[PDB]
Amino acid sequence: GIHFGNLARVRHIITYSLSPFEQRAIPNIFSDALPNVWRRFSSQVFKVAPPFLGAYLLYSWGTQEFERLKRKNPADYENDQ
Amino acid sequence: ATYAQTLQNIPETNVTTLDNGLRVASEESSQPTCTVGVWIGAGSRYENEKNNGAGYFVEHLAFKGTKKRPCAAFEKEVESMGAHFNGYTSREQTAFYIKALSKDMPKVVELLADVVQNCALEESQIEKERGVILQELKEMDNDMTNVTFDYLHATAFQGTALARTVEGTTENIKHLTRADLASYIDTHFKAPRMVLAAAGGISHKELVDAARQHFSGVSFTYKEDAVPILPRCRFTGSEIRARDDALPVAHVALAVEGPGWADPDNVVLHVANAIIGRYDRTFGGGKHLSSRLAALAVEHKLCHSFQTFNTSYSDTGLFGFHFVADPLSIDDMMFCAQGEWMRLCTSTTESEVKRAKNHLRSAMVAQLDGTTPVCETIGSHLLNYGRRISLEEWDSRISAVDARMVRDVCSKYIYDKCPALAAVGPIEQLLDYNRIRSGMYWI
Repeated sequence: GIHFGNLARVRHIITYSLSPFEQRAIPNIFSDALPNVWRRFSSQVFKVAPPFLGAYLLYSWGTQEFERLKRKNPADYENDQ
Repeated sequence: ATYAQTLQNIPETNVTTLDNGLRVASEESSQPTCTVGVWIGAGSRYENEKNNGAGYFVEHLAFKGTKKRPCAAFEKEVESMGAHFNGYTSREQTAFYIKALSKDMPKVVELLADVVQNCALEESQIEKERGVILQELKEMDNDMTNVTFDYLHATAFQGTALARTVEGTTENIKHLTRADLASYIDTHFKAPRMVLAAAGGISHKELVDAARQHFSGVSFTYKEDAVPILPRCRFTGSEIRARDDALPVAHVALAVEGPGWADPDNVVLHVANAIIGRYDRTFGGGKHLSSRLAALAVEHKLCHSFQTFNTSYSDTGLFGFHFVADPLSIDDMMFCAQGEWMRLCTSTTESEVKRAKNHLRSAMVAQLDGTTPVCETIGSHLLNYGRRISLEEWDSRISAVDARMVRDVCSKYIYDKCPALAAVGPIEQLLDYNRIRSGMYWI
């Protein structure tokens, strides 16, 4: 039922907030927003990209290889009459 | 001898201004005893960031002696004439007044003058009071109600001068200089901004002659005669949550920017606050109390107390309410409270305003229950409203108010407004500014 009021014991923490109408919904789009989008991107790309980049290759190889094995090998009829 | 009449009988309040700018006013009664004091138009709002706390530090010295009559000399002379000297200092109004035998009316004025003008400011005492104020802060800090209103101003008027406490910062108290207190006095305690008021068995004429004698300030340049206009303080729908789950109860105060002394709506605002009224665990009334909120509070054990308020100021003000509750009923209480506010804007009934107006008049009268309170009204009226406002007038104004008017005015100042919030203690249950912001409309 009611959870708000039990949760946890907290002391000495002050917080300040402003009505949505006194501030901007999307502010500092350049001085702050994007800079962090980059920050975040930067810090995760070396963790994510690798395995995918990898699988990517495995795709190309396996695909091309499968296809290669389609083409005919001239050496199979170079003795033919 | 119907009420109406007793009102138009109360002697008129006399006012006379001196060449220096000082304004002397008084209401003469047959009272053998009386009250006289100087109501200066100065406070912490006039202080800036470097001297926040001067007017309060100065308050602590206006009684430790003047140049002419040092500590004992002053106290002795005053204690020995069975007089009571005391004062205070708000955000934008400071006051010093005495309670003495109508007989001493003229010697007191001399004394008053000697305080506002020749404060010794003994640099020895200063270092002592420094430790005293610092001590009173430790104490006042344990007064949730105070902490809560200061904070209320702190965020509602954040970024402005009105967001400062009267007592000032721990640093300013620790560092203010004799010089600072000195200039504070010189810059603010000035004739055109002060008001010598008196009430009791006193001759207005005798009063003003005495004024002429010691309140003989001189004015050469125009600058001196001018009353500065303070920079406007910006209200901000915001909140400040100071949480400490260790305190027994939780305090909550919510408010909207009020108009200001001058504005007539204030009357209507008061009539409204009169409907919701105030409550407390020792109000015999009980479940039958007229105020729905109070009634609800009682029926649901919603709070140890609650109270509405309309704190006026020169150009702005705070219209709100404050309640003390247990950690687990903060929400229900807040809910119900905003409920009544929304009801004020949408469905106030004639019957309500009728009761409200009566209750108001009664409070209005209690505001003049003695020379001191009466005096306080004069000093403040002149200071705030410019002139004096008679109960006959107030009563008039009040009678004009009706349901429709209450709704319009309340809607005007409340409905769909971004409020200012301050919460202290075990406030986890009450929550989210947004949820509270939506309580500002429809109901």
